[PDB]
Amino acid sequence: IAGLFNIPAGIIPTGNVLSTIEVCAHRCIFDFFKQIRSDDNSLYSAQFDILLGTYCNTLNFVRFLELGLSVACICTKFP
Amino acid sequence: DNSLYSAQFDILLGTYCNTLNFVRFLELGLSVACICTKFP
Amino acid sequence: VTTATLKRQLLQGILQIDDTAADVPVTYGEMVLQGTNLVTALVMGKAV
Amino acid sequence: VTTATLKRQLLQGILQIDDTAADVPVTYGEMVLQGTNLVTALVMGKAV
Amino acid sequence: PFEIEVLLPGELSPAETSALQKCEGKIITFSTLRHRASLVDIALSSYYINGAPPDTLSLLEAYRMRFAAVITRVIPGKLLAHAIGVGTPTPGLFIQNTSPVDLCNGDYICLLPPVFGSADSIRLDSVGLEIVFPLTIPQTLMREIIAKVVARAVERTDVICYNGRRYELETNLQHRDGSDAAIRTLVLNLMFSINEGCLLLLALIPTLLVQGAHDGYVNLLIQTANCVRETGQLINIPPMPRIQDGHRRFPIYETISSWISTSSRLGDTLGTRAILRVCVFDGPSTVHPGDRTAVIQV
Amino acid sequence: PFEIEVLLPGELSPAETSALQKCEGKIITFSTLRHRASLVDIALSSYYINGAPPDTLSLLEAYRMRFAAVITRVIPGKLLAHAIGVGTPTPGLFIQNTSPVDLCNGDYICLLPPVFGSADSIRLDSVGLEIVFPLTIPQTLMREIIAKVVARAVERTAAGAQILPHEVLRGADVICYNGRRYELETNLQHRDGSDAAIRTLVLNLMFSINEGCLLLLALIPTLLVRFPIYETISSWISTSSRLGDTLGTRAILRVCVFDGPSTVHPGDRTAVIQV
Amino acid sequence: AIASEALSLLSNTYVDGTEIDSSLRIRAIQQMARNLRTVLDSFERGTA
Amino acid sequence: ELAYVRDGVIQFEVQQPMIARDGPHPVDQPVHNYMVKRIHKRSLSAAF
Amino acid sequence: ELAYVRDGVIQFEVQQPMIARDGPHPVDQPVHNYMVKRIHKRSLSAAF
Repeated sequence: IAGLFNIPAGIIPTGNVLSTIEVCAHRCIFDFFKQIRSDDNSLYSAQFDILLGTYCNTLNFVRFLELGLSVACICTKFP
Repeated sequence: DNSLYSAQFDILLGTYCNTLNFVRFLELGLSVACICTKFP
Repeated sequence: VTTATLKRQLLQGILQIDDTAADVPVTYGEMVLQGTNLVTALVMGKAV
Repeated sequence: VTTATLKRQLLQGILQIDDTAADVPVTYGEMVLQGTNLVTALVMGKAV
Repeated sequence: PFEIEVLLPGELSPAETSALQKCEGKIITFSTLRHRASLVDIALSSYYINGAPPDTLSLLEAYRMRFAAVITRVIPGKLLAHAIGVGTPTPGLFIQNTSPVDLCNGDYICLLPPVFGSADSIRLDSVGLEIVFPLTIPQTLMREIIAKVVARAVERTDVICYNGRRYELETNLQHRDGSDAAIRTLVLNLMFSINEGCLLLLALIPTLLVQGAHDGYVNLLIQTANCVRETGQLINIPPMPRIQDGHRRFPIYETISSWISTSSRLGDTLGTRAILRVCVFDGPSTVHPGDRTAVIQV
Repeated sequence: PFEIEVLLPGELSPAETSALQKCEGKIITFSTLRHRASLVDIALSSYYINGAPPDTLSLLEAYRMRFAAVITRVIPGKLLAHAIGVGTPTPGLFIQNTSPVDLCNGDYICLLPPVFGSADSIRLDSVGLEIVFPLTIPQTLMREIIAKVVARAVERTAAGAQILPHEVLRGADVICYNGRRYELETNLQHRDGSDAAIRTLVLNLMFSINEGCLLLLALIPTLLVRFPIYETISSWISTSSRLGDTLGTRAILRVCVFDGPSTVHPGDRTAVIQV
Repeated sequence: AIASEALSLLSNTYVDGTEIDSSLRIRAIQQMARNLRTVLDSFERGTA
Repeated sequence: ELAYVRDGVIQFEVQQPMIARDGPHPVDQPVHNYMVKRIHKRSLSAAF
Repeated sequence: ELAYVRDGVIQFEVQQPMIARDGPHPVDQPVHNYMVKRIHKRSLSAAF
C-alpha cells in the first residue's frame, strides 16, 4: 500500500487509455484499487504537513591573550 | 558523518484517465424496428 | 505570575519597582500559504 | 517473437507478408528534472 | 583489500532497509567465497542440515567450515562486506559489540552461536527469510561456556560469573547426530595424553599434598581439583618400574611435550578459534555493548 | 607508517647513555599504542602484578596481551621505535640476536622470557628502573625448549621427594642446532631459577596432566584388562584449554636475508620481514 | 575527521558539471570549513 | 538521476458508463475508480 | 488555514566547542546533534 500522493490529484493528463472494459474483474494487478460508488467522501480533505522554520547556534571563539590569565606568564614563539 | 546527508525522495510519474463516448437511439439499426414519438 | 496577596507581600519591601509604564507591540504577525506552497501542498501533501 | 523454425513454418503459406521495410524512430527521448524540481525534493522529498 | 558484494533483493520495504542500515559493523558467514553472492547464503535457511533449523552444536561446526566476513557501509541497493579469514590487508577495520559483556584493549575475539536470550536478528517477511548474526565474546569467557555446554551434553546422553555479574545459558540439544560427535573428539584427546611417564607424575601425589600445606597457594590448586584430592588418600601407587634403555633416553620428556600439543589442539577443535584482536587508537579503554571498536586482524 | 617515540629522560649519566646506544635493534613491548610514551611503560615496573615482580607464567601471558615494538635508532635526547602491529610498512627492519642459538635464512621468529641463564638488561640507577629485553628463538626450537626446562624441574622435585634418587641417567641435556650444542645447566648446584620463576609454571603443569591420565582411568575402567563426576569434567576442560592458549606458538617475524651472510650468531643484526 | 564520500566528491578534479552534485560538493566544503574553524580554536582554548 | 529516487508511483483513473433500467431492480449509480502502481529496479554489468 | 494541518514540526541544530589537550587521554573531535519536535492543537468554544 503506497498511496503516497493524492489519489484523485486532478492535473493535466498525458493521454488516455481506452480499454472499453470493466476493471473490477482484474483486481490483483494494481497496488491499490479504490472504487467509489458515486461522489463519496475523502475526495475533498486536503491534509498536509508544514515546516515552521529552523534554528542554529553561533559558537563564538576565544583567544588566549584576551584572557586575564595571560598576566601569569610571558609567552613566546620558538620554531 | 552519514547522519544528515541522505537525499532520498519520492516522485510521481504523472497520471492517467479516460473519457467515455455517448450513443443515440437513432444512430443504431434498431430504430428501424419501431416508430417512436414524443407526447409531453 | 502570582496572586494579589503574594504580589503585595513582594512589592511592599522585598522587591523594588522600576517602571509604571511599558511599550507593548500591537501586531499579530499574519502569514498564509500562497504561491508554489499551494501547488505543492495539493498534489504532494507537504508545505514549507 | 518466436524461433526461426516456427518463423519459416508460418511464413511459407500460413501468413502473408505485408512489407519488408518500415519506419522506426531514431532518437531515444530523455528527461531531466530542472527548475523548481531541484528545490522541493531537497527540503521536502517529493518531486513531480 | 578483498571485499564481497551482497546484492540486496529488490522491492524491499522501507522499514527493512532502515533496519538493515542499522547493521553497520556486524559479522556474516559464507559457505563459498566469491565477489558476487546472494542473500540466501547469509540467511539462516542456509544453515539447515537435514531439513530443519540447525543446532547449537551444529552451528559450532558450521562456523569453522564457513568463511567469515565483516559488514561495512551499506547503500540502498548493494551491501558491501570484507573478508577476514584469507590473508588480506584491511585498513581501519571495526566491529560492533553484540555480546552483553564488555570488552577492553588487547582481547582476542571468538565466535559462538547465541546461547543467551532470543537472538536479536533482522527478519524479512516479503523475502521470507531472516538473518541471525553471530555473537562475539573474549577468549576467557569462550572457554568457560564450551566447558559447561560439553558437560551438559554428557549429562543428557548453569551460571557464569563475569565481572561480578552472573548470567545463564539456555543450551539447545534437540538433535543427537552432533552431540555424540563431541564425545568422540573428547575421549580421543584424553586417550592420546597417556604415555609411560604418567606413573612418575602419578607417584608425586603424596609430596604434592605435603606441599599443599604450609604453602597457602597449592590449596587453591587442590580445592578446584577433585581426582588428585581423592586418589591422594585412597590408592597405593606401586613404587616404580625400570626403563628399557635408560642410558640414553628421557621418558618424562615426551609426556611433558606430548601434552603440550594436545592441550593447544583442545581449545580449537572443541569450539572455535581466535579470529581478531581489539586494539583501538585514540579511543576508550573499555567499550560498552552496542558501540564499535577498531580491531586488528589476527 | 606508525612509529612510537620514547622520551629520553633528562640528567642521565653518560655511561647509561652509551649503553642505551648499544641496544639498537632490540624488542620493546608496549601496553597501549601511542605516538608519545614514557619510560615507565618500558621498565620492568609496568610488568609486575600483585606487587611482586612478574612470573614466567605471568610473563608469557604478558607477551600475548601486550603489543610489541622494535627500536630503530637512539638520539642523545630522544628515542624512537616502530611497531610490528596492525599494518605498518616498516622499511629496513633489522633486529639483534639475543638468544645464544644461531639463526639462518627462512627461519621464523618467536619470543620467550629468559629461562636458560640470567637475563642481560640495561639498569638505570639514577632514574631507578631497568628494562628487560625478551629472547628471540626460532620456531622449531621453541616447543622443545619449554618441554626440556619443565621436565628438568620435575626431576629435582622427584630427587627430593623420593627417599632415594633414581640418579642413573644419560648424562647432560643439550640442544643441538646447526651442528652447535648448547649444553645447558651443567651443574646441579646453583639453583638460580629452579624455583624462582618457573615454580608456578611446573605446578599448573603438574596438576592438569595428573588430571589427564587419571580422569580417563576413573571413567572407563576397561582400558587395562556424593561425587559430582561432571563439574570435574567442566573444570578440566576450562583449565587445559586456558593452559594451551598460554603455551602457544605464534611467529612474529621472518628472517629474510638478501646479499648477506646466511647464518648469524648471537650479537649480529639482520634485516627481517614483517610476517 | 573527513568522510569517504566527501573525499571522493572532492577528488573528482573536474569530471562533473551536473546540477545535483554541485550542491553536495558545496555542502562538503562547508562542513570541512565548519570543522576546521573549530579545530583551530581548540588550541587557543587548550593553551589556557 | 535514478539511484536517488525511492518509491516512485504512477496512478490511473477509469469511469464506467451505466444503463437506465426500471422495474424490480435497484437503481444504479455512476462509477469512478482509482488505482496506483509502484516501481521495480534492476541493473546490468560487464567486465574488461 | 489551521483546520488543515497534519502534524507540523520544527527542528534545529546546535554544535559544541572543542578543547585540545594531551596526556593519557583520547583526543576529542567536534560533535553535531540535531533535534526535532512536534506541535499540539487545542480548540476553544462558547455558547449563545
